[PDB]
Amino acid sequence: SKLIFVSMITRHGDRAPFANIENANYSWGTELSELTPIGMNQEYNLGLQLRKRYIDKFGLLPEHYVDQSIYVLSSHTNRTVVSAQSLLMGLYPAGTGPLIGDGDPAIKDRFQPIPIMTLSADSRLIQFPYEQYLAVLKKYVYNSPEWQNKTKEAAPNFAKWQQILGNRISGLNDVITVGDVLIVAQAHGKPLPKGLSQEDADQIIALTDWGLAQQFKSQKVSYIMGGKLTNRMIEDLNNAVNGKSKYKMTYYSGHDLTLLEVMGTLGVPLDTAPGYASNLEMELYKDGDIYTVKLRYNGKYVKLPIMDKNNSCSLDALNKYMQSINEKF
Amino acid sequence: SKLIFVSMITRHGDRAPFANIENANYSWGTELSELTPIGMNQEYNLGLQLRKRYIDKFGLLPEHYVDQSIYVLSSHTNRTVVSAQSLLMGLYPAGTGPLIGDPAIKDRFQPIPIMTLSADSRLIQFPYEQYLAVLKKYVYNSPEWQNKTKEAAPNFAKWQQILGNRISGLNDVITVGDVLIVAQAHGKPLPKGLSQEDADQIIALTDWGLAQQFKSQKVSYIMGGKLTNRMIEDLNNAVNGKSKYKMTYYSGHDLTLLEVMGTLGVPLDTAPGYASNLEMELYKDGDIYTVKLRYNGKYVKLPIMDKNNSCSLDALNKYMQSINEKF
Repeated sequence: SKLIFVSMITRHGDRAPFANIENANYSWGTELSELTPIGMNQEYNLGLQLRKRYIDKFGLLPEHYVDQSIYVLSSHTNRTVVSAQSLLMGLYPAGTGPLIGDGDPAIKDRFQPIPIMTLSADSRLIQFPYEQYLAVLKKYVYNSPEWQNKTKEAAPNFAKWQQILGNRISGLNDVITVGDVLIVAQAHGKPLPKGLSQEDADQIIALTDWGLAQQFKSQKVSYIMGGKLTNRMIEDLNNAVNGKSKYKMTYYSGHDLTLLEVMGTLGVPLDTAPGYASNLEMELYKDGDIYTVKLRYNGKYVKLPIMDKNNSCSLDALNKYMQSINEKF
Repeated sequence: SKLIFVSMITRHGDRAPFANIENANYSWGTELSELTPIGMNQEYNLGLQLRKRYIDKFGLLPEHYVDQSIYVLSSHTNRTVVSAQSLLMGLYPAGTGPLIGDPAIKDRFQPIPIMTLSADSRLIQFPYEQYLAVLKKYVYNSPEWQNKTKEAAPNFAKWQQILGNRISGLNDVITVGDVLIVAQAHGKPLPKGLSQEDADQIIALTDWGLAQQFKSQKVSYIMGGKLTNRMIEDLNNAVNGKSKYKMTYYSGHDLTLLEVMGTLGVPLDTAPGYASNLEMELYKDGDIYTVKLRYNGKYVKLPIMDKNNSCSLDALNKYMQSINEKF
């Protein structure tokens, strides 16, 4: 068997929070919501790892970029576009870019340009618009027994966390909000807010990770948000077989929700929220007339309920599996 | 006075033609329609020139990229996106990118976000069928076009037999002309039986044709009114505090430059070469704001501008309002 195609999703890297803790004086080194230099580095390193895998090991892709060999699509945010740019700067690094004349660089240090298209901000393909996302949560998640139960467990801490942080804390949604700020603060080596113990910080962060993952343990919620992208990735695999497409890779640059919704849709919901620069790949293999698929998440293969001992299944089986999911929803 | 804001449009660089000459065996070193390495270099060099101007000379922009200081928007093609990427690699080159004091990315590349319009957007490039519909309606039956067609018509039979490609009007001449322009830029031989004089002639008609399309302010406004308004609004937003950008940059095509210049009532006399560019510059001196218009390295005099190719922002707004009202 030989690898003949890959479809990939990433979450973007470390980024300055939109929210902030009122009773703290955190600054972020960039504008709110922007990818930080740390975030750029995370994605670049992922690019290097992908080069070692899909170029060096599998030889699916060549060492120098072939035009029209990779299709890249991003959500309409600076952080996802810059994350894709940064990753591609790892996959095809300085030194490998095009030459003109007598082996002179087209661009200083032989950077390799690779086009990235962006969805509109209104697109629901890669990230659900915030208002539509919350609408789904209010309808399907916030009133679920699981969410209600966890809320009751955590509720005794809300008053104190609010008095400490300043920020309103009146439910798990608010905990998730401050949780992102504490995650980035910790990543950047900032002190804890005055009066916030490390144990309390840990608990807030754990609830944040629990909450984001819990949202997508419903296959319904997942399909609502991710059925479209999941179908599209599988169609990409098919287009590689039926000759309709000549790409060796499609790459969707997105968010934690993007990974969560696709995994949730395929009936293999993540147990923990995706950290920065998390990624998943659908790999397609060919052996004569036999085509098989494998599914990789954060460096490990994932077993779909239709897969065999070796975490593989025919493309035909994957298509039938998706068809029924579509029929179900 | 001090420069406080700039809005810029570019045409992309050298790219492999979509069409080809049937009786020739040209290959392009990339897939059809893709930016070539030559094209990347053209845009990169433009970036370097822009750094010398707006960073080194005017100091509008700093030497290391400030997030949210530049807004970049491109048409939905590989060649326009890659052209913007390449230009920005000149404006903020290897060595200036962020640190974590170690490089965030090998050789300190500086990532700068580029958004893309949808393929059906009419802002930067009119979709092909809509563009041709405009031409069929307003251009192809114009006396200028008819007359030029009659002058060139005696050559159609010959050019068709030589090239293989259908040649039955100026539209077909423009098509093969694109191919001959790229062929010559890449040092390829002329098709067998095509004289240099004939090639020059085909290319001259091509440049004439593209420019002629936009000497109508109406055709220009139809295709370019939206973007022209948007650029002027960008300038106003720099003054009214609505926007914190120091520059907006629209990555486009020859048509994009042609339509904006045509809308402003200063239509180009010749078609934009690869990597051509236009900038609206905004200056502040106390409470006085003024604007200048730069195309391919030279200032352009709007009919409302003074001896120094400048006018108040207020005047530019009034001038555009009237154009809007006119159409």
